Amino acid sequence: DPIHDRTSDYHKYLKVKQGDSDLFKLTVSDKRYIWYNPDPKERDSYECGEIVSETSDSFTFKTVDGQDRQVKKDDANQRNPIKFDGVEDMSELSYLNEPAVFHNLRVRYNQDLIYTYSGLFLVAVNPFKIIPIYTQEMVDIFKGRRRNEVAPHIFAISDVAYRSMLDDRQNQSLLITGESGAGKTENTKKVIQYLASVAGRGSGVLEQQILQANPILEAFGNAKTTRNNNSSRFGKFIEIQFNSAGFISGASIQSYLLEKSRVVFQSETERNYHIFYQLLAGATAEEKKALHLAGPESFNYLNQSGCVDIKGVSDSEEFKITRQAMDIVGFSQEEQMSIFKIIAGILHLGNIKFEKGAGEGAVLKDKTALNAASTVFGVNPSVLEKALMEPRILAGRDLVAQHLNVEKSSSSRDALVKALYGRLFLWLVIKINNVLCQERKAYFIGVLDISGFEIFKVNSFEQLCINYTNEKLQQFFNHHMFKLEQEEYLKEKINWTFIDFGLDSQATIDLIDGRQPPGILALLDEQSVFPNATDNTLITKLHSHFSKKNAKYEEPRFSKTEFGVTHYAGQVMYEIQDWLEKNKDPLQQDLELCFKDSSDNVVTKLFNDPNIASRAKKGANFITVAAQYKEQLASLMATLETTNPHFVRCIIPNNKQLPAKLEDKVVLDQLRCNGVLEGIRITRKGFPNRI
Ligand SMILES: Oc1c(Cl)c(Cl)c(Cl)c2c1[nH]c1c(Cl)cc(Cl)cc12
Ligand SMILES: [Mg+2]
Repeated sequence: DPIHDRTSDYHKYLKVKQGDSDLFKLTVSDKRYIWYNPDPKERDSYECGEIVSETSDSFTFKTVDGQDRQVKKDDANQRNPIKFDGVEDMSELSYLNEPAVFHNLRVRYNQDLIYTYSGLFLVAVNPFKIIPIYTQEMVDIFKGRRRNEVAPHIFAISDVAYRSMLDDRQNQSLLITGESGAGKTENTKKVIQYLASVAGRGSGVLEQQILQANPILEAFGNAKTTRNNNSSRFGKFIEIQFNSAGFISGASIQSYLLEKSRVVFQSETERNYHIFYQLLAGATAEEKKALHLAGPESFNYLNQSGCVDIKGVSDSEEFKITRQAMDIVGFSQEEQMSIFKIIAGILHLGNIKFEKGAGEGAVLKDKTALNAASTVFGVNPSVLEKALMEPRILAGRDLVAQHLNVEKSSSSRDALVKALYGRLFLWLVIKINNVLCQERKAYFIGVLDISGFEIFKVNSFEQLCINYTNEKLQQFFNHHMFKLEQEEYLKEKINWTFIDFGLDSQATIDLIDGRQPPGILALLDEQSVFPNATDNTLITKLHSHFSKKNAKYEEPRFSKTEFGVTHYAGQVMYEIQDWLEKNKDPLQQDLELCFKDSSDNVVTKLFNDPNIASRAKKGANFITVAAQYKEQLASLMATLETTNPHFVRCIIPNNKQLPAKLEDKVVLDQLRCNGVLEGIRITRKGFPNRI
């Protein structure tokens, strides 16, 4: 039994190292300790001091340097006895304060223990190194075991959730939270790996097909940002489906919010979608030739950033994992060849240079780029040319050929690009989903893997939607841990005095999504379908509704184009440039008409299927991105309320993507805004189990 043997892989990599006889003299000490601040400017930096004496209401302690401080017993962060260092579940701690909790994570982390229970939920501190705790060997260890008999792990939270689907005849969910780069996606993978092995078998084909559905998606929707080298630029809900017996019947992936703008623009040091790089690096010299390929350096979509690679990942190498993934999934070779044609053409569309012509409208002098794109897409180059610079609209009912300038022609090209890619994404997913939903499920476990909370020097509409989602997820923790918990108690009259935990990101949610009084998104919406509206008339309007009126909003004194929202995880400054176009998300109809006549079997499904090419009207208008997303979100929150939720809080150790560097400042922020200590306080003080 490997749980009980001190030499095993399980004991070596998931359990606290046996302390020696020196650490024993110290564990049995009668001395008592306190966590204090050496500089009261820096609240998150802690040193340890011995309590030397005590009055009625206060302790005196030794600082490290020399002196002796006095503070009130009520403002004292006491150090737990050292028998607690490395405890597996922090609800067991005698003292529940900030440095006390951080310290325990510090102890565990220093010997590579990334998982800690914080009562009912799991905490996962990111290692930024490979640690051998996800082998089949390790999966088997966790098969069936109750939570308090095995070490903390993601596999375990996964087992308990599974036991709970079978023992309550009720649907389950794993909500993995975290700012960008904190480890969400990695732990998501692990939930699926574990679920797959434990409840799998036709042969064992479905199982391999679900696992191999994530490298595809990752190639097309992950990219290098300044925060994460493998950042998910789309959100993911995965229902792993189970039969009446409790074996794997299927899986369905729902995606949210592809950052389509990445395809045509990256910030310094960042990358476009991995796929672009994988194609250019990993293709045969024959495949490069029929696609008119070159290196990344000769494409506008791939050479603006200064960076074409990521340290320790070979793009040549990832192209194989990806191709192998579309194989196992049952994408035909006609289908892949088209997929890389769509990807190849986007790059070419990117190389079209537009210049000023005789008058105010645009001409295209060199048609190398245009012709290449038309060639790989299966479309008439002269129809594309005209649809790009001279698209036709209605003026009243009259048909008017417009002649677009350099700025507007470029945007339209970009708009065509973003729609090609976005529709391509939607199609990969519906295809994957079709191979995998093969059975009417009796039960599911749902894994939520969102784009995590992010801030950049320049934060835009995408960031707002990313951060709004991260905010709703946080309130969803708040509702389950604190609001639902206590409204029971008080209803079962079993004698509870109400606690205000002081965690409520409601006023932030409402500022963004409220409809009456109107929130940011509704003011955006109203502005998008008002015809004299500009980015200037939009921010004035936002300032007008919220400056000095909502305690969650700021009009900055320093800029006339940014607004601040104070999120649970910090204040974010949003740039308004381009919001109206990002919300309307317009595409010229002549462009749509150019691509419906594609000789390509895939491109034609992106443009002719109502599934993928349609837009739901709203009276005299199309649905905005904000209203479409606010709704898909609400639709998911409704799916979650109907489940028993399990939470995993992923924690980023630092902001430099480094191993063995736990930055206290960075980790405590996250502990506060996540409500980690409030979650532990609710479990000590209260009564979870109720029959
Ligand atoms: O990526 C996109 C997605 Cl992912 C979706 Cl759902 C739609 Cl409706 C569109 C899109 N891109 C579009 C363009 Cl360029 C035009 C229209 Cl009318 C709809 C879309
Ligand atoms: Mg992710």
